[PDB]
Amino acid sequence: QFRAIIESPEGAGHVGYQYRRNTGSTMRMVSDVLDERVSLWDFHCDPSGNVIQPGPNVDSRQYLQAAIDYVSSNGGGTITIPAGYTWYLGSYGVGGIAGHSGIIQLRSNVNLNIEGRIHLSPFFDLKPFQVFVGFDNGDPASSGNLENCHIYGHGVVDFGGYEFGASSQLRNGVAFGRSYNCSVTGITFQNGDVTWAITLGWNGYGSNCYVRKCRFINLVNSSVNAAHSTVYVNCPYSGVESCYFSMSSSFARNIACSVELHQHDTFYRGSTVNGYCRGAYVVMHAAEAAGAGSYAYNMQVENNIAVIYGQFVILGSDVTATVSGHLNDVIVSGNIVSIGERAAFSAPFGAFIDIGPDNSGASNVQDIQRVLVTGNSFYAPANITDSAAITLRANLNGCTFIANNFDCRYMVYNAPGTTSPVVQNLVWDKSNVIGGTHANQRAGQNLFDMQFASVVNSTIEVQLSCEDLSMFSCILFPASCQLSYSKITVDSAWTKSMSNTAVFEGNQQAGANVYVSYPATVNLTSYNTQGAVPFFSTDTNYAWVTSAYSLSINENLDFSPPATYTNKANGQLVGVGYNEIGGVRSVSVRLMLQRQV
Amino acid sequence: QFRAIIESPEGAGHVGYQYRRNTGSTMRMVSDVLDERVSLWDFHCDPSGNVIQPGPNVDSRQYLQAAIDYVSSNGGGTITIPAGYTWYLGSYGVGGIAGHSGIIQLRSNVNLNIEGRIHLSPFFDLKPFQVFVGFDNGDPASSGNLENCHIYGHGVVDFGGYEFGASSQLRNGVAFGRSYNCSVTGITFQNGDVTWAITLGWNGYGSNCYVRKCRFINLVNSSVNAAHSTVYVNCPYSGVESCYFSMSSSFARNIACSVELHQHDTFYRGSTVNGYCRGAYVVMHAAEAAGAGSYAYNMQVENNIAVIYGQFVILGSDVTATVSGHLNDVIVSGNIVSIGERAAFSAPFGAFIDIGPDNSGASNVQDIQRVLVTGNSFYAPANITDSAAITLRANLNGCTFIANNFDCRYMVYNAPGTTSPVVQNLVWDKSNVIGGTHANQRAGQNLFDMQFASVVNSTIEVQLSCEDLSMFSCILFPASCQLSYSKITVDSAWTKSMSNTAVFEGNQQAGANVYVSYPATVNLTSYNTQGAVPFFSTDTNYAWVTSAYSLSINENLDFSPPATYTNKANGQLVGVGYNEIGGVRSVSVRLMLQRQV
Amino acid sequence: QFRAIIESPEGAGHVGYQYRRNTGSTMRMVSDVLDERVSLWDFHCDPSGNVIQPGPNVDSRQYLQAAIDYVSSNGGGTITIPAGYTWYLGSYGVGGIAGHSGIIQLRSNVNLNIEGRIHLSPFFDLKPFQVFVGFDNGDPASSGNLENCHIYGHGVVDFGGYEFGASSQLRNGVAFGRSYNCSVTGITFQNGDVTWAITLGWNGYGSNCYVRKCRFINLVNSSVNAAHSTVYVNCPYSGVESCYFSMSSSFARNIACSVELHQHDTFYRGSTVNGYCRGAYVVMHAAEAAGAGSYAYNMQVENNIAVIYGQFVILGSDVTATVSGHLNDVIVSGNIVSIGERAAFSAPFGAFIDIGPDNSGASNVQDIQRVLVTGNSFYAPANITDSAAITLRANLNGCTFIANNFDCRYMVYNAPGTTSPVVQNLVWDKSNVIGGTHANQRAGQNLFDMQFASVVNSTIEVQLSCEDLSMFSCILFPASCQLSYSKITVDSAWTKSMSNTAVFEGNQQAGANVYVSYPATVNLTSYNTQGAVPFFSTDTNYAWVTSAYSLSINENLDFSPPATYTNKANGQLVGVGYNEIGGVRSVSVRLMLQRQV
Ligand SMILES: CC(=O)N[C@@H]1[C@@H](O[C@H]2O[C@H](CO)[C@H](O[C@H]3O[C@H](CO[C@@H]4O[C@@H](C)[C@H](O)[C@@H](O)[C@H]4O)[C@@H](O)[C@H](O)[C@H]3O)[C@H](O[C@@H]3O[C@H](CO)[C@@H](O)[C@H](O)[C@H]3NC(C)=O)[C@H]2O)[C@H](O)[C@@H](CO[C@H]2O[C@H](CO)[C@@H](O)[C@H](O)[C@H]2O)O[C@H]1O
Ligand SMILES: CC(=O)N[C@@H]1[C@@H](O[C@H]2O[C@H](CO)[C@H](O[C@H]3O[C@H](CO[C@@H]4O[C@@H](C)[C@H](O)[C@@H](O)[C@H]4O)[C@@H](O)[C@H](O)[C@H]3O)[C@H](O[C@@H]3O[C@H](CO)[C@@H](O)[C@H](O)[C@H]3NC(C)=O)[C@H]2O)[C@H](O)[C@@H](CO[C@H]2O[C@H](CO)[C@@H](O)[C@H](O)[C@H]2O)O[C@H]1O
Ligand SMILES: CC(=O)N[C@@H]1[C@@H](O[C@H]2O[C@H](CO)[C@H](O[C@H]3O[C@H](CO[C@@H]4O[C@@H](C)[C@H](O)[C@@H](O)[C@H]4O)[C@@H](O)[C@H](O)[C@H]3O)[C@H](O[C@@H]3O[C@H](CO)[C@@H](O)[C@H](O)[C@H]3NC(C)=O)[C@H]2O)[C@H](O)[C@@H](CO[C@H]2O[C@H](CO)[C@@H](O)[C@H](O)[C@H]2O)O[C@H]1O
Ligand code: NA
Ligand code: NA
Ligand code: NA
Ligand code: NA
Ligand code: NA
Ligand code: NA
Repeated sequence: QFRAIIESPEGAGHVGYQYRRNTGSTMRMVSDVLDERVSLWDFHCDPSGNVIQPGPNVDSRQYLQAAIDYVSSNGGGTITIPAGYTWYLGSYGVGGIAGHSGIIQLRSNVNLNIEGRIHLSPFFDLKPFQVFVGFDNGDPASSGNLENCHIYGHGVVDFGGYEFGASSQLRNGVAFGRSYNCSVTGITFQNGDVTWAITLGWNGYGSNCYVRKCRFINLVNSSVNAAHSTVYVNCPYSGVESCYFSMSSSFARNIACSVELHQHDTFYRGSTVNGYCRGAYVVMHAAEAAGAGSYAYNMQVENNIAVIYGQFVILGSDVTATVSGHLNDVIVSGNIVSIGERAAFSAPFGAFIDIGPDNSGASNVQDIQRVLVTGNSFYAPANITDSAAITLRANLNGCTFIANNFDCRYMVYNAPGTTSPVVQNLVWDKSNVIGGTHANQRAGQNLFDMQFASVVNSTIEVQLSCEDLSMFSCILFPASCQLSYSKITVDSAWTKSMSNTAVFEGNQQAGANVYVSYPATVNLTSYNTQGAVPFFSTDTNYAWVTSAYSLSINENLDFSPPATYTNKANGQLVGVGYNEIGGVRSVSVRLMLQRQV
Repeated sequence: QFRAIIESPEGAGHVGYQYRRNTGSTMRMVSDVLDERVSLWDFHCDPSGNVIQPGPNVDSRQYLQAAIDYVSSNGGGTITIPAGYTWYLGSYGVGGIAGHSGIIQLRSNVNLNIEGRIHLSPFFDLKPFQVFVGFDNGDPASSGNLENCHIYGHGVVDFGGYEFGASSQLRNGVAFGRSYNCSVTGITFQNGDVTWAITLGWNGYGSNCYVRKCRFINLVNSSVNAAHSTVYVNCPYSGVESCYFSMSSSFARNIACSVELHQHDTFYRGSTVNGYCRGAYVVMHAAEAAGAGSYAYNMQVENNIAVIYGQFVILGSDVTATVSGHLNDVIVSGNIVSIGERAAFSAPFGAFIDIGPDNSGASNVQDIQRVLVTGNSFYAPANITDSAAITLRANLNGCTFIANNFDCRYMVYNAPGTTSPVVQNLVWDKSNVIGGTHANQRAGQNLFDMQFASVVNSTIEVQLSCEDLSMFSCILFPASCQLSYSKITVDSAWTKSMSNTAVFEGNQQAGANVYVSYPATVNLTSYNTQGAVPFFSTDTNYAWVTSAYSLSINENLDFSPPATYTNKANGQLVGVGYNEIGGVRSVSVRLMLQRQV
Repeated sequence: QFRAIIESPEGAGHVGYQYRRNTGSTMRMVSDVLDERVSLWDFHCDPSGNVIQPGPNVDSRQYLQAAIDYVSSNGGGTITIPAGYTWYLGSYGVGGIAGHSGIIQLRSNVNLNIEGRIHLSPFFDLKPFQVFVGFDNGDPASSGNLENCHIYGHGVVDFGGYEFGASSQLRNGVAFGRSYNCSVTGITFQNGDVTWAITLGWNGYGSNCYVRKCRFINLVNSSVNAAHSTVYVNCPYSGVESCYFSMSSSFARNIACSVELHQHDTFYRGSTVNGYCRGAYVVMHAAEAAGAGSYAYNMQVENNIAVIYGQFVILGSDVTATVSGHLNDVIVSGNIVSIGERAAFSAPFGAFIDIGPDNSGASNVQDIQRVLVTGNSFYAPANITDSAAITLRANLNGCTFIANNFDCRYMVYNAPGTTSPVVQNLVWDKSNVIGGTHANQRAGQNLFDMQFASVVNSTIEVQLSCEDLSMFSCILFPASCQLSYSKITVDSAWTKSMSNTAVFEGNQQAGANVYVSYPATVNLTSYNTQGAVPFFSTDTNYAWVTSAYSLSINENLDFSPPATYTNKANGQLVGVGYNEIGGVRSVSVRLMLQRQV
């Protein structure tokens, strides 16, 4: 009678226990203590309650769902996915997650400690899927929330290596949904062809979601894959920290991005990226503004390490029929980034910052301002023509660069015959150091190629740190680019032998509120008079010059040209030199031309 | 006979077990394995040992204390506070923690894994409390240490929403006490009116205490609350990382600070703050110097994200009758901070850095030096008159600003008719970018308003990046401010139309060791002579000028004024221009005035 | 019959259990649930299976190894080392780890949760040891890999305080070996005399190894100890974050370094160091290039806090007979570092950055370039003569400094009569702030002491922020140092009273592509003529000057010297001043001398 009870499933509920024989402790039963924890083993059984061994011919989905459902009913807990086993998933889930191609439905307060491996079975080959889904409805707008759900451990989610079946399909690892206080920590996501590994939030709904100390390895493998971003952050007060991202496929170099930050108060820090096209999108989509407003602000990309083939940070905002998105108050700092070894033009255009047009290619919808890019290093190998500190391809309302080291082909670039951005408040401080890797590679090119509709309230302080006499100019403005209320300077160091330093093809440097200085070579002739004697430029293209001074030595004993010059109404420079002996003098001098500076 | 044993509390101690049937493993009893873990359930029982269910009518305090006391007696371990339950605390603790209004006493090597919720019962309404206390004596000076105590998990400490009863009361979540190697990780502290959530150390006693990945939500709710700082770090080699802080109450905007760093080798990094008055105090109180000395050095505030209503970082030090506090070797970097939407003067004065007078208002006790503020961004909306990069309100022995982006009303500010700080070694590098949000808002205001007793060994390199013709001046020194051994420059860009650029109301720019340059408009007249001809200023206020040069074009054909000028004993400027044709000339020219630069 | 089964080691395998009486759960036995976890207690038994209590007279090694071996055989898991006990190790391991003086052999997928203490017994006194070893062969080249091995918890590894027996011995805590996805988290390593606490990887073999939230306390204690580096990172995609390092021994101040980064894509962040000689080596040893190539790139040292006695970051690379090592793409940012209180020359030369010769002292093997040092603060007390922002002691192919605050004796230093580095692409931006702690201490010293074979493509923009008239010069080039294609400037602020500002002992400033400016005092005499009149320098050492301008006021009424000057063939300066009344004039003027700038 007793023996029957003990051998039955209620047996442990009849064996008494008291902690460490402490007479002050609770008099419990063994089952009570065992009930303090829970694992997949407690649900991975047949209809008679006999345990089933996991394996490639067993679909563990229903058992894991039963475990989640049950623990949810008790107000939460943590379910262990045991180490030393691979648990295969081989069918779709049902109900609310079916509209998301869901496999498992996550529930509030139910954490998963993944110590073993979770693997997708070949049922999923060529099919869409989202492995873990926190939505509870096929329509995310009708979904309830997921709260207090954490996935962590030393285990692995393996996507089975299966290619996408069609470019239009979506695949995801964890979609937390309308997610509040959810996180993934320590998990390795590997061996797939997916759209995302993890998505946080839904159109601004959610908060306090984080991805920390995760690894993402080889998650693009085919030409069918339309696009890949490993973590898409779509709720505020959320971010990615201390993660590792690696791709090996050729396709990843063209399509894969590590992180996207799509809502305010989000961050991407302390991570390492290899083999990707792009580092991070930092954007406000008007279409995603429902949950947290139409502004992406307090956006932080800091202290990351990356080898990429396209652009590191892409900035943007856009509009819908009724909502306008805005991006402001962004900081990009402490990152060390290189374009990996590749042929020129063999991947999307290399850039540290890209100001990206919208998804339809429009460059006149953006509202991007108050961005600080500081204390970063960027490098691109000498052969990579398509590399720039900033590719400025859409309207920009402000971006500030201070104290970076940029070693690539271009500093500021946009292509002519493409977009014509309207640029305001572009600040390039003199503390940005321009590297020399691309010296001698710049035939026919302008280091700062200002291919814009207009530039206002901008500062470009060019400072070279080595010679590059191959370049056509340091900075060039086409006649089509209006320039006003701006400061453009070219420091003289390493420029003595340059034919062109700053070029203004529409003579824009003459503007009332343009403040400019740059070196030029000027031919002068003096009057004959002995003593104090004027020297005048032969050319008459200096009506805009407020002062100029000598950057040349005087090889003569019998006279000296002026140290400094002003101009005249007819566009000549004029200054007072000294003829020890009389005579008409003719000299060619290197001058720093200055306007209002 | 056997049946009786099995059903008794020693039953599990009679059921044999060997790990995975391994014949090489220990032959144990089931109780031995169960004894490897411990939970509140093992102590949450009545005097007959029957388990008690937690709930709002059950006071769990004595049971949790019994658990802590017992595990301590075995040299430590980790007690789980089970998920799926709310455990209410409804009485004060006894003994050493009673002097601290303590609820639970923490003990060395006894960790708490909080997975469920800990809630305060209405017994605590209008009363003081400190929930977890690591002191073992009512007098902290007589207390032993708390060592190796970690509180972690996915659970929650909820303060029940109760208001303070009186402003003089104190409330805290965790007071680790004289704490060595203690930490809180992952916990959410919420729904209260408290002084602090967590305090680390006691007057410099302690080491290696940390708060990581915690959330602090809505911890001020009344006008009775005197003051709130969420984490107060009062031992060295300690800090706060990757935390989230949010307040929603109006009162929090006026009284709440996220962190205070009060001892050397402390840090605050990677955190996000919303709804607070202040970011962090970084201070050395002489009254707190007992355990780790009278110097706060190696203080780090980095890579945080904040929306606040008052000051981001407040620096200070002070004295007692017998001890002098010193603050030095501080770094504030990578932070992105905004003043939230508010009316001018509706919260404490907005600032990125504040040099704060002591608790009695004294501005002549401080010893603050070797501070680096670099690579931060600050923004305040255009209407917020009371916003400054630095409010410099007490004596300052040094602070260095490099490569920040400050977009607010003032750069350097102090109020006239208040304190008169003595300032040394204030360095504002030219790489600080001054934003344009407050353009046109500055009528009657000085961008750098130097309301100090004196300034020495300081550098202010003003560089505008857009026009603001509303401001009275870029930088102004009242006659009461001595200025010596300093460099003050105003770059000409965007200044052509400014009536005043740099203003020295006591003519302080004439000092022997003052190095200055700024733009001015000067009226000149020449002699009649044809050829090389002198031009002289009409005014005689330039006896201090070492050189000047033209920032204006010359619209004339028949003559040119000098490109460059020196001065004369009588205070006139003089230079040599050129009269192609003779005649007295009279011109008004924009000049860069230079002294010793 | 039943009673016998129940009391036997298979007893728990006969007591039934079903989770929380859920009829949908697996019908299990108690043993199945207990088998979900494992501890040292399951293996710490005698040959009859009776548990053995740990203690100082019990060697726990064989039992822990048995536990690891068994769990490995089941595909992994986590073994707990129980809290409340000290587990002593008192013998060497056997097999593959014997060649490494190994104690315990780690195995793939077998994690250790150390909650208690692991202590070395006096068997190890005066002997070599490596406590945990992941190699499986005495020859690391013949070793298999260690994968997915994590050591974590609140516990402690204590090295027993034993001194090294001989300098040639090696001691280590954790050698992960050829290690992929291995980590140590939360552990305190203390009380020893060891070579390393943790090593990651082997000669570039390994990946994704990390040390996080560990403490390292008092790990050098004798003069026998040859060298100590607490963590040596010898695989890529690996790093150290949020750790604490402290030493108290005098010997540690001379020999101990906190971290070494020896492979690409490695990092050291967010850590605090006290009592060490050095912060981090960042190097590529040719001898270590087998697993990951001959380039150390993407090296990050960020946001650390340190008090050290020697050098913070040491850069280097070297060669073997057949392999050349290269170091490039490095970032050092956000660190706050001081040289601790010590006598001048009482520890290795104080430096923020050191360019270190190879292990044989060779300075002509290095290939170091594309290094960015930005946003750091460094301080050394006034008495410490041997303190420098950079000690540049070996060939350097590039290093860029932007926006740092350096407060120490020297900015750039190398000793004369030692190495003669060949320097390229050294960039010192004007945004580096030079502190004043060492003002008045610099008799006979050059702030930038350019003791090199040659300097090319370099920039030194000196900006003082206070006076130091004690120094011999701001920057000095000996005649032995070639200088070409470089920019050297000394801002005039705080220099008026300096006898020497920039010194070129070989007249190197005359080079065709040298761009220089600095202040000097010049004696001039004029001709007698009334009106516009030339002034000429008495000395003829200005043939290299392209322009000069006045930094002095003119105390005269009757004349003015020129505001600006050029030169003549004979090396005189010449400019045009103005004699209101005639007469030969003689003046001594402070000028800014400019060449090509
Ligand atoms: C892969 C990726 O992240 N690409 C981004 C791109 O994102 C957009 O394209 C995606 C393509 O996969 C997504 O669109 C697909 O998915 C949508 C969402 O799926 C439905 O809803 C979810 C919740 C549900 O589980 C599913 O079952 C579906 O029912 C589909 O509606 C759409 O048809 C698909 O093509 C992505 O959608 C977002 O996905 C996230 C994460 O899952 C969700 O949280 C959002 O709700 C959802 N958003 C919307 C509006 O539906 C698309 O947003 C980015 O747009 C670009 C950004 O870069 C570009 O724009 C900026 C700003 O103007 C410019 O600066 C750049 O220059 C320009 O290139 O980047 C890609 O990398
Ligand atoms: C809320 C807060 O942190 N405010 C700080 C302010 O701190 C001071 O005021 C506090 C008000 O709550 C504290 O004072 C109260 O508490 C003291 C401590 O309580 C006793 O001791 C503890 C251990 C015990 O558990 C309790 O039961 C009590 O017996 C009381 O003695 C005092 O009477 C109360 O008003 C705070 O005290 C410190 O608290 C910490 C954390 O608990 C303890 O570790 C310290 O031991 C204790 N220190 C002392 C000396 O007792 C007070 O320090 C700060 O002073 C200011 C700093 O800013 C100001 O000064 C700087 C530097 O000069 C300037 O730059 C600024 O401009 C100026 O404003 O900031 C507030 O935010
Ligand atoms: C203590 C320390 O880290 N010092 C470094 C120094 O490192 C070199 O010296 C070490 C002295 O302890 C090591 O050498 C010893 O150990 C070697 C390895 O041991 C064997 O192999 C291991 C795997 C096995 O378990 C053991 O049982 C042994 O069989 C011995 O071969 C050698 O004889 C010992 O002296 C260190 O070796 C490396 O150790 C790591 C970690 O264990 C291993 O992963 C590597 O395989 C091993 N490397 C090699 C090549 O064997 C030595 O590398 C550094 O060299 C210097 C760097 O600074 C100097 O050089 C740079 C670059 O040129 C310059 O810029 C500097 O100016 C110059 O000073 O720093 C010391 O702090
Ligand atoms: Na869908
Ligand atoms: Na245009
Ligand atoms: Na008290
Ligand atoms: Na005064
Ligand atoms: Na060996
Ligand atoms: Na030489």
